[PDB]
Amino acid sequence: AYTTFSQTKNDQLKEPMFFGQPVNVARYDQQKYDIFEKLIEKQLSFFWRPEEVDVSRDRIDYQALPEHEKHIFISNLKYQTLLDSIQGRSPNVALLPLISIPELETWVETWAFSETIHSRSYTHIIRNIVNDPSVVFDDIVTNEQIQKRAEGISSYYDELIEMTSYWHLLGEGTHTVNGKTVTVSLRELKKKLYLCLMSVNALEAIRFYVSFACSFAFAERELMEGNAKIIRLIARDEALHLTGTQHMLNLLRSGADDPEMAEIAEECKQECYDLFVQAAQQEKDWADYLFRDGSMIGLNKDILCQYVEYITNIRMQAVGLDLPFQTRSNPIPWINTWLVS
Amino acid sequence: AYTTFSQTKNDQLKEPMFFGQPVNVARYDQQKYDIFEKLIEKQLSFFWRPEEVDVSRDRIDYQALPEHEKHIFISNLKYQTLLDSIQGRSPNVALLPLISIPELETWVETWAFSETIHSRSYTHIIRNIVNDPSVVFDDIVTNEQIQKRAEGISSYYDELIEMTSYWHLLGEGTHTVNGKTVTVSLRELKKKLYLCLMSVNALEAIRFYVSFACSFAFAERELMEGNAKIIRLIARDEALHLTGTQHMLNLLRSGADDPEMAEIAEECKQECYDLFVQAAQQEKDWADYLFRDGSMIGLNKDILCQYVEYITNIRMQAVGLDLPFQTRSNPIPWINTWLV
Ligand SMILES: [Hg+2]
Ligand SMILES: [Hg+2]
Ligand SMILES: [Hg+2]
Ligand SMILES: [Hg+2]
Ligand SMILES: [Hg+2]
Ligand SMILES: [Hg+2]
Ligand SMILES: [Hg+2]
Ligand SMILES: [Hg+2]
Ligand SMILES: [Hg+2]
Ligand SMILES: [Hg+2]
Ligand SMILES: [Hg+2]
Ligand SMILES: [Hg+2]
Ligand SMILES: [Hg+2]
Ligand SMILES: [Mn+2]
Ligand SMILES: [Mn+2]
Ligand SMILES: [Mn+2]
Ligand SMILES: [Mn+2]
Repeated sequence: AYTTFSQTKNDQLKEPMFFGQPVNVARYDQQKYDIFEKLIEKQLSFFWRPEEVDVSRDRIDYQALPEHEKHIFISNLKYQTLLDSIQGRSPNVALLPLISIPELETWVETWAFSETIHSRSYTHIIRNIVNDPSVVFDDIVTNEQIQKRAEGISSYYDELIEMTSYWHLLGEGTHTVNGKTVTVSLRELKKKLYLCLMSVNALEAIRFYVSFACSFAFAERELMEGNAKIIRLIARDEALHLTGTQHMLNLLRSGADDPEMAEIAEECKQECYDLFVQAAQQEKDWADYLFRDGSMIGLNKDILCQYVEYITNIRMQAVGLDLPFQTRSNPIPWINTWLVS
Repeated sequence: AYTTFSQTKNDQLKEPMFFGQPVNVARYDQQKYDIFEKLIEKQLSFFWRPEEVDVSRDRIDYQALPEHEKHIFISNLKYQTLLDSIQGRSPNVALLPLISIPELETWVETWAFSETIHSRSYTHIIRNIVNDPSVVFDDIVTNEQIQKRAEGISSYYDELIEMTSYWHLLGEGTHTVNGKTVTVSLRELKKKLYLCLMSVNALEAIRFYVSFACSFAFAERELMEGNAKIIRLIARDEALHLTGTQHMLNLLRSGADDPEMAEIAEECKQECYDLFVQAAQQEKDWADYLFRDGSMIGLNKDILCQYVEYITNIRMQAVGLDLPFQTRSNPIPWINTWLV
């Protein structure tokens, strides 16, 4: 029931962000929510090319690293690579079929495109630091600890996509498919979208930021500086991406965009809270493992657990959730040097 | 049965372009087909921002045009806006879910993104040459002649998306859905994808080029030069887009990718031919509306018809199809100045 060009003339300023009439004309002279047009403009202004960053000294730095620090560095880079592989395709496959205002549709396609640049930059780094990149890329898919740390991200997107297909094909109701009852509920689909957007917010606003702490701890020691320059550009984009999901989530919960969505958000406040705490716990578990063969220099599992708690509290407060952790000031203020946002 | 991160460690150099295992890791150190990596690199090198193009003199030029020339200019621009609105979202909703090699997945997302830039450029032109952009944008949706010229584009993509959802949800076989028998055939889905790609090839290689000729006819008169700079940048991107679809199609026909696709391309060759003939006739039919209020020196229905036949023959030959039209030299050689 989805269409690439809805033939009904509609007022795009009055449609909800999601589940309304599919967007027909792509226009940018007006918007329901100007934050999305501002984000498109900023992201276009930040366009960068990975190939332009010099990573020629990173190979020697990496080879000089102690084995446990090589492990920390490459494990962290593999996780960044996994997250951006998912983020280049997923916002497009999962959200585009559900968006009903043009500025949000183009923001999603712009956001997803920017993630493909991030994926291209990891290839540029990897190719310049190991003789055979396949060694690194082939360990991402079945790497035990990576799977563990990112567990559940692909499932939230996959479940939302499956439910969306059933809704577009069959519509609301109680259906049968090959002898089994299949219930399609718009309310349940709205809940799946909300929890998925909350997960994306945790992904870009907490999972990536923990990864930036690792990358920039090397930059502080003047090591892996090509990687550092790339991660700096990636973090500048991720700040926009987190800004977009925070606004989506706050507009949905306030009730100003879709009243039903506001009721749904309040109804799963406890679920949302526990999923954020679970994301935090997975990052802690990763840090504990990664810093087992030996803590790095300027970073260790305890400093990293503290940073995870610090940033989780900030991000949860930004979308109206209670704080799960003791409040403290930033345990690694030096990181602000690198987060030019 | 679609997944955003397939858990099987697979050799991406051995998957088919479409219908294999969904791509898991996005890597660019190797490619089954380097042409798509080259296309990503070239499109990225062409990155441009519409708003930076100076269109301040176009408002003066546009208001100075006789009424019928305003009609020709704006009718063409509304069609370009329709096509790019569809092309910004459609490759991502219709093709992305079926791609199984990383270089083609990223090419498709890069290509779709580049179309959103084209749409943004039309907003930049429109808001700067007319007082109420809404009248222009709303007319795109409701305009009977515009929709007539584009008929079949959205429908093809929509049918492909529907069939794809049934395949991902139910898998191959004959099913019972709410008491109706629903057949999901992967071979039929491959045919739908294949013909959708041929239709996209016609869209970027013919329909957009006829629109470029209309735009540039004003630039030849030394008017609407801001629009001309933008259309020049857009045409440079479209050349890459049609290169992409010609290569997808010709690789599928070669038998070097999925062998079933090579069988399909041969078996469905009359349908390929027919959809090009139909698109050409739609572009010709549009002339009656375009020139309803009068034509222009060097731009009228006859000239448009000749150009449609000329470019259609060129594009059909490029993907191995017989030529429907009498061969002719280019009726508007002045367009080469603008296309580079
Ligand atoms: Hg999501
Ligand atoms: Hg999600
Ligand atoms: Hg880390
Ligand atoms: Hg580190
Ligand atoms: Hg929730
Ligand atoms: Hg919530
Ligand atoms: Hg949550
Ligand atoms: Hg912690
Ligand atoms: Hg297509
Ligand atoms: Hg198509
Ligand atoms: Hg023309
Ligand atoms: Hg064919
Ligand atoms: Hg003709
Ligand atoms: Mn990213
Ligand atoms: Mn991101
Ligand atoms: Mn275009
Ligand atoms: Mn195009």
